[PDB]
Amino acid sequence: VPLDGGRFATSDLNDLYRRVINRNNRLKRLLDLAAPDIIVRNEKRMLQEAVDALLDNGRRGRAITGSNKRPLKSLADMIKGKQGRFRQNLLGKRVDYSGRSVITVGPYLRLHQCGLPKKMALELFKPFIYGKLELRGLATTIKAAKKMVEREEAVVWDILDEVIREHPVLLNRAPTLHRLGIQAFEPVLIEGKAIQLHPLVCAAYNADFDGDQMAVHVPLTLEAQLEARALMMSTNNILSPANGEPIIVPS
Amino acid sequence: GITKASLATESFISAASFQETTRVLTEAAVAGKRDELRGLKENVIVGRLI
Amino acid sequence: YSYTEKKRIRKDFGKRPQVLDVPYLLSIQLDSFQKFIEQDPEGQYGLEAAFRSVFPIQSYSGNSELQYVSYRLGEPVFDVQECQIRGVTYSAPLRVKLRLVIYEREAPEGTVKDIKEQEVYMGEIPLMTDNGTFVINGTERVIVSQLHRSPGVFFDSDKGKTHSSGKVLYNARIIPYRGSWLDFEFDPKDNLFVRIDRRRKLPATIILRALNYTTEQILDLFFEKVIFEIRDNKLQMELVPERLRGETASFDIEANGKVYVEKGRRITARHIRQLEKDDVKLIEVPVEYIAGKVVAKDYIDESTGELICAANMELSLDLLAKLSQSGHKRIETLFTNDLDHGPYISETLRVDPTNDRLSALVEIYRMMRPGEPPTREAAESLFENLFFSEDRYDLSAVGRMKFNRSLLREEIEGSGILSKDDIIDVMKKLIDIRNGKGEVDDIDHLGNRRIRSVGEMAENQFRVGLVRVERAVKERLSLGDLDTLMPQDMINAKPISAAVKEFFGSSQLSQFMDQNNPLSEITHKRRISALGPGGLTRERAGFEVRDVHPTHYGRVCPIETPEGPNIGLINSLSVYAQTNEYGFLETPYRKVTDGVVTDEIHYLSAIEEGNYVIAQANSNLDEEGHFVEDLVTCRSKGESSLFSRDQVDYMDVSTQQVVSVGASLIPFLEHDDANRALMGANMQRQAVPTLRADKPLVGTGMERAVAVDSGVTAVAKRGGVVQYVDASRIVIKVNEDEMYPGEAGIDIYNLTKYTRSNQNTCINQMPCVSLGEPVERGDVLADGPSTDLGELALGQNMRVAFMPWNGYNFEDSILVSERVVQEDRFTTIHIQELACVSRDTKLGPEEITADIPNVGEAALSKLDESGIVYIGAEVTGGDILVGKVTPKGETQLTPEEKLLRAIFGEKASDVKDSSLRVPNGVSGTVIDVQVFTRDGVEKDKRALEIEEMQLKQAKKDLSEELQILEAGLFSRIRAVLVAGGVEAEKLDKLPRDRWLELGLTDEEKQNQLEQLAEQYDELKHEFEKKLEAKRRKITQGDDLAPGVLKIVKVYLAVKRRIQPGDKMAGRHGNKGVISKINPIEDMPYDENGTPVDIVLNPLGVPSRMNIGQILETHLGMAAKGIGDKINAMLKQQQEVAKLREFIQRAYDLGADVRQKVDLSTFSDEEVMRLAENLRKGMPIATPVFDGAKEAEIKELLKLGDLPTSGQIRLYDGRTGEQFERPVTVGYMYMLKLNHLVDDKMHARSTGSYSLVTQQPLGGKAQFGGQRFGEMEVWALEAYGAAYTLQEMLTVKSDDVNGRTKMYKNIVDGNHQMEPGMPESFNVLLKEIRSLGINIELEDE
Amino acid sequence: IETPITANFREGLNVLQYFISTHGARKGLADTALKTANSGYLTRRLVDVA
Amino acid sequence: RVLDATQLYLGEIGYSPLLTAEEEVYFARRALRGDVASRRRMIESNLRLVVKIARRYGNRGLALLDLIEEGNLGLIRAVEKFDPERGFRFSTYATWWIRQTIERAIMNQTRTIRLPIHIVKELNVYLRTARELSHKLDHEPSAEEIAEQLDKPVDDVSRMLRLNERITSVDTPLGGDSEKALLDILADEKENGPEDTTQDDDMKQSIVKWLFELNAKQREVLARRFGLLGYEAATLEDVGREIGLTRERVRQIQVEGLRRLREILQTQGLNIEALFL
DNA sequence: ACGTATGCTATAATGTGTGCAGTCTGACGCGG
DNA sequence: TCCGCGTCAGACTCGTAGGATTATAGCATACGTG
Ligand SMILES: [Mg+2]
Ligand SMILES: [Mg+2]
Repeated sequence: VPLDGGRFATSDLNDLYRRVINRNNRLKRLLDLAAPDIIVRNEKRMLQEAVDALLDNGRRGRAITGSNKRPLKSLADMIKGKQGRFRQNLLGKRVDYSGRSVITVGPYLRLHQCGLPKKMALELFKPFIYGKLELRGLATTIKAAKKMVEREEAVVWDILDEVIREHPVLLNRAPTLHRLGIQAFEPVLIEGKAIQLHPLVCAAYNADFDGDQMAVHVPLTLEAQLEARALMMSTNNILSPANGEPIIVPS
Repeated sequence: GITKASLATESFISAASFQETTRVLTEAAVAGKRDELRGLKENVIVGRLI
Repeated sequence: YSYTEKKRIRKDFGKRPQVLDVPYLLSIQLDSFQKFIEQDPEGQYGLEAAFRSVFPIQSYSGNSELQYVSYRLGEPVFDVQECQIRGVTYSAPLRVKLRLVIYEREAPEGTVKDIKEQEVYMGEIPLMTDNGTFVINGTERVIVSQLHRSPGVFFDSDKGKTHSSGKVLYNARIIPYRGSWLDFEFDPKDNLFVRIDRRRKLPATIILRALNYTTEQILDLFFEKVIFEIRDNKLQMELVPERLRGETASFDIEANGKVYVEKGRRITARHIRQLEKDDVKLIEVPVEYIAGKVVAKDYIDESTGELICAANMELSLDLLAKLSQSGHKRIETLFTNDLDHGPYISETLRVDPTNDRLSALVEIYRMMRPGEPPTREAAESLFENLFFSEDRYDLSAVGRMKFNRSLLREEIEGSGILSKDDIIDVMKKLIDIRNGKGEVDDIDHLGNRRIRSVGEMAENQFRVGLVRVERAVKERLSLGDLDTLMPQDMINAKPISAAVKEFFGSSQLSQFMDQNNPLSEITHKRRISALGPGGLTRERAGFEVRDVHPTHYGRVCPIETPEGPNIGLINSLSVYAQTNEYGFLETPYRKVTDGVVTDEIHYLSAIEEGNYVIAQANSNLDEEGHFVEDLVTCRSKGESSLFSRDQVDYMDVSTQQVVSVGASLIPFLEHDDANRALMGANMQRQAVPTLRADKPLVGTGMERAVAVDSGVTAVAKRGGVVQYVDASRIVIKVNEDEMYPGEAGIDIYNLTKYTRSNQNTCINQMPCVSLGEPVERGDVLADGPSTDLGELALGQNMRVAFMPWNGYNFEDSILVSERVVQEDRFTTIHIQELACVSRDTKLGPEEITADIPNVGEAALSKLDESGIVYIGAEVTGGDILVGKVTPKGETQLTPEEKLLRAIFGEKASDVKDSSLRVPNGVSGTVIDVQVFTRDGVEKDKRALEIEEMQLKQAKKDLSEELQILEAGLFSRIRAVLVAGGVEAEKLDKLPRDRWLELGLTDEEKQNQLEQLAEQYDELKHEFEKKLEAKRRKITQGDDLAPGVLKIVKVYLAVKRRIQPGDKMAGRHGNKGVISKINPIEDMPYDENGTPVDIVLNPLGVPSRMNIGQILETHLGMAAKGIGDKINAMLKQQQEVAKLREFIQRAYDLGADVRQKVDLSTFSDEEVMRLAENLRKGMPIATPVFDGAKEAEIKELLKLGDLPTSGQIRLYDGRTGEQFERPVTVGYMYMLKLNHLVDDKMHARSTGSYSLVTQQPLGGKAQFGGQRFGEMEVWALEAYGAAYTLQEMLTVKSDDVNGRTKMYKNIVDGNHQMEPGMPESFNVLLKEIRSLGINIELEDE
Repeated sequence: IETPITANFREGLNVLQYFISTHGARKGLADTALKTANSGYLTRRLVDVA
Repeated sequence: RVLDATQLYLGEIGYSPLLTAEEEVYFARRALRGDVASRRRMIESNLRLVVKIARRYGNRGLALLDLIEEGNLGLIRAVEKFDPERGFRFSTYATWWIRQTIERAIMNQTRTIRLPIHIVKELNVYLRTARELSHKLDHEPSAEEIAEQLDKPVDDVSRMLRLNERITSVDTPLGGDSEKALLDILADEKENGPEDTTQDDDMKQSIVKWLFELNAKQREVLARRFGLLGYEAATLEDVGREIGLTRERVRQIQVEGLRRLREILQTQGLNIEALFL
């Protein structure tokens, strides 16, 4: 595929493929010439080197290095280990309806509450604004609703405020050690780019207000809203599963 | 052992997703094994109901 | 004391007078690169070395050859100013003179046949600034000094390769600067092996055979000898009394007359002196004793001529009797010992399957080139090429130096190649260590870790350019015609240029300078790393490397290193630390002569530190004499204990040499845990400079040193009176004494005005001097972005109070007043720089006009006709900075769009839209715009308006240069003319253009008038070509990337203020997020009324153990108490005498204050300008370890009429009622870290998608969703929440059906699960099929 | 270390007392970064089998 | 023993004929007349000559083993067409072939984007002209400075330099820190997110409701012209093929359908609202 | 005609090598 | 059957930043489609 800068970019497979096809076609040419066997031998050794380098480069011998003196990424490599498809592009995923930001204290909040910035929840609940807008008849279409949101007009804040009520949000902190590494709350819109978290559940995350960031996630489906309120709500999660002991505790 | 008990489950998808992925697949290919899915890793991969 | 110091003096609580003044902190970077360009005449260094090393190059035949003559650096094509802006390397032309000499073939060597000689260019080398930076493609970049294992020899031992045996196997290894590796290693059976390049393992006698050594010579070299004489019938043996030591008498040991030891008895030290004093030489022995002993030299039968027994063969009874009757009654056996002189080479030869020299060169050749049939020359050439050719091998100076002093040698300086002696000497010391004497070196000792700065590395990379040219020269010389071919036709300039830019770009050490703070610049140039090429790796890195080593003392800082996996490897250099001439580090030390602590200093190497005993700086001197105390706490041999006076040989110079720059700025570091001290010094580097530079009330003294040496300020080259002050520039008139007699003598300093940083922050230089002020040489004239009267100003100090507040300071969370936000004191400036590129697509060229399709008149209001926003125009996210349009091709207007473009109309032109618009969210003021155009397509009208200014501004700027330079030049002539022909007004009648017409008598001053007259003309002619260079480079079409036609760079200026989410900290690692900006109504306040600025949590202190912050607070309060008293007297408008008494009483308080500043010396006017700067608070210096103690702080608090405690009676602002008990209040110098929330917070619903994985992208940079990793997944599995997970596997990520379908369902209100199956798995199916594996989805 | 730290945070360490404090400080923080991988890797190992 | 494909082949050539002047002629004379064994020998013999040549043609496109294989093909074409009757040596004639076949095969399999010989051939002269200039100008030559010495077009020089611009692989780590490659950044061009997918779906369903709100003869003529309901996007004059068979009345009725529809967008709440879009 | 490809040059030349060489505990698999 | 030396499998989890190569000759008829 071509870059924005008029450059192109290719995967290392294409390069490894050209090594296989060239040598294979050169063998067809040498079998046409009935060349001496000593040469045919080299061609067959080469062909195998290229095929083995295509399946799993760094294995049989030296992995065929390319332009930046680094080894060409082969097929097996994209199925192999952390950097493979499994662990990196399948079991772990970047996810929509997700935002992260510096967290700060919320000593006014109750246990089932958490501060969520307005401009964060704005972008997060974008399809829920367009939906409640067509209902009231303020938007006739969705690109109309898109511009209503963009202009950040006054009456759009009140609609956003409407959908968010009685709607849980998931708050995650890295690293996710135990299940309590995510808990659900009822978002409270606050003017400011900081998330405000409940002091008592800080223990579960191990979340220190010294520059911590927490990922937000919006449960879309009604089942996810029920799951978040039933299982993942902060009030329904008190005691640790490890020990029958309260992890929710002042400090 | 843990490392071995993970690679022992009939699910080869669960085994390759773990480690030794080069070996798991080759042993599973030669055996011609078919995984009928029971574990979580197996259904989270395919993006189905856990 | 100086003028700029007279304006504001810092009270110093030091009691250890500085015998050594802090050096220039940017010593390494500048001195290193200076060596590289330095054309040394003989002592080759840098380029001169690179040429003499490779050159002269001669053809493969050897009839023609190229010889290096001399090289030179031309002045830069584009200077720093220009280079930073255009975007190309700040480099200098390399012109090297080459000489092509050709010989006669059948004739001997007709050297004089055609000595062609010419000058040739090859590559342009990035120069270094005066800041120690390299401008690469318009980026000031820094190359970090490397730390690597020193070449020479090194003895190690894996304390248990096979824990099976658990035997400590000892090994040696010869490390060259260039060449192959040479290792020697033992094995479970103590057989010496050699592994060149750590390849195959070969017996260690095979390399000796290759050096022409017979079995006999080998043995004769390592082992001693045991003589056996067969006299008449009794077998006899020579005994050195010191041999049968710690062994057992296997036989009855009896001499000329006495039986000493009995059979089966241990021979003690008594029995050894018994024999040694009796002077025993010969002993009669049994023949059963030799059975086991190894014969040394060969023994041929004198009679027959055959070998009775070869060298190195275990003797027996029958072999000995065969030798006695052959006619040898003088056999010499080897001295085999299992306790001391060990038999290793002996047992090794029994494994060694080689024979002679020529056969030893075979297995050496069969190791490195296996499969090629060996010849006499191929085997010899290889081995001779390895460690014995001037080409392949080079230990270097350091290599041979360390190699020699490792073998306790005779020479410091010797040969670059390994000699036979060297090899065997190395095998010998390996065997010494194996025996018992000799200690292995450790790699963690800095005596083995050498430092390699940029200049040496630039030299190395410059060699590969020459090596890659060597190839093209030789091949073209031999086959090419001799005469016709010129030397530059055979040279190529690209392989050198490419190999050097490879270093100045791709290398791990060449990285973008982190310049978001003067401290960041100076500590990042003083960074030293072990990583990148020829070093270590996080994957390879151990622990003992990282660990602080007692060699670091005075050389490297124990508390300066990232807390990330690159923790122990990266390290800043110590304050007074410097590089050894060879490579190692060295630290200053006060020599003690005959007890007397002499002021003479000696920089002791890492090696010689261990030798002498070194007293600590805590030790007390007797005011010119010796240590006051008899016992002195000192340290040596890497340990610490008390010693007597005469035993002390050296002493630590200052008390700050242990630490780095980063750590020398932390006050009361002595009262801080190293864990929090490290984080504190690490965050002090991240301190974004504020709007108004506020000086630190609680400093160390190092403040000024940093600000000045960083090269961010503008300091005076020559002292005198500031003829002119300006925001843009400074003009200073030089005094007669300093001013040169030739030139005029008026220095010019055009101060760098507001422009961008590498971290997108403000860079300004404001004048810190008044119009017409007398300034001394080396005084700070303009302050930098984070400096104040020359002293460093990283963050701001403020009244702080430690106490909880309704949990708004929960876990280190910060509660800051609105009053801080009102003063806009914590308002950092972010100078963003956008760019608009006109490219050449396949469809056609792009241009830059105001004509943009689908736009409001509102968007094109701030633009001009050319299509560029006005200078000074406020902009916001959505507004367009620069109008751009690209070609629109075969575009399928969908039926619904063809109808919509036909209804409302606006048939958009066949030119696409891609105008550069302010990024959604940013808003500031355009301060300037720069236009770069290829030399070609005609220009925008705004690009012409900007050319108008550059030109007419340069014409004015140069007019001003020649004008004030004229005035300063005639100012001299006017003074010269009075000396001789004294006439005042009559001379000043006619204009000044007819002054060179007037002269003087035959005198030195007549020659002076001629100098100034023809130098005035020299400037008059110089002014034209100075104008030419400016005019052309403005008319010049700046060369751009292929495809690009022209570019427009825009400069914005946003003013972000502090808000919840912003991260701030002290310098004691006390971190924290601002949680709430409390109303001024709600802020606590003292009985007197003034409120607190920040309210910190007291619990972020015991756990942390960083009590330095509390001392910072207490002193800051005392310091302010004094400023509050001075502020009151200056408001009351009292008196000069009253201020003098109080301020003199303030400066003199400490026990033995280092600075003794008398104010009787200060004039009345000088006192009031001082007091006026002291009113904000008397700035105090607390040296790192020689800082102030409670006795001094509490005494200062009594001067300020502050409480001894430091706790004040506080009242809650919300209420008005007092808090139940006192709280610590004072001024803590806190900082505003770069981690601001506006650059942190992010949100996404639906946006871009990945290319193959088809899941969303990553980061706010690309607008990507947060990653939900497998750990995040298992959490939902644990809860049981199955849809919440499946929702985050499919619709929120890949599932292409799901994501769009779900979107439509949410806007419908029906939040319904609609899965399908992520793409990333459908990829995995085909990926396994592409690997030749049948993976199909078997159905129900 | 055979020689511990004698001083406290109030009294102030001398130059070495701090040099000695470093040895323990860096190694304690080295095992915060590097040793965590063994314990975090255990979490991974345990999970797969369970 | 030996398990490197390089050293194995390099071994087998090391045990193959090294021919003299009259020997080359003896085999070559029979090789042209087809002796079979003869053509095999001269080839087997001069594999050693191919390796010495590919020792200076490395590090340019393919590996040393890839240069030998294509260098062997040059020796074979040299054997197909050598003149033994001529007194001139073979080693001389074969070198011209082995140098050509290598250069040519590197020109194709070096660049990912197959650059034909013609655009490449020219590019080299532009680059080798840059050498001469660079040494005497001591300044890397511009697109103009190269155009001034050849007296050739500016865009030609520039477009030929554009094709020289090399590639960065998608799988390449980023800033000496393999945290993420370019694939984990570079966006997908084809598929725009749900927002853009539902835009067209919602906008085009709104039109289905607007076409049923207009007249039957107005939504017939308007739809089938733009190709909304019909099969082919016709013009004012081409709508006559169906039933309209008019030029004036088709244009009045097209615009009459659009005027009533513009008031349907002003009342629903678009018009100027959906004009910016 | 235009773009791409195919071809030949006749001194003699005939065996390669280039480049990082402090990971580490734990576990088998081929010879010896 | 057992013991030394080789390959091979892991090594926590999330955030942010930024941009550059050498050269394939040189010229004349062969092969593919408006
Ligand atoms: Mg934290
Ligand atoms: Mg913390």
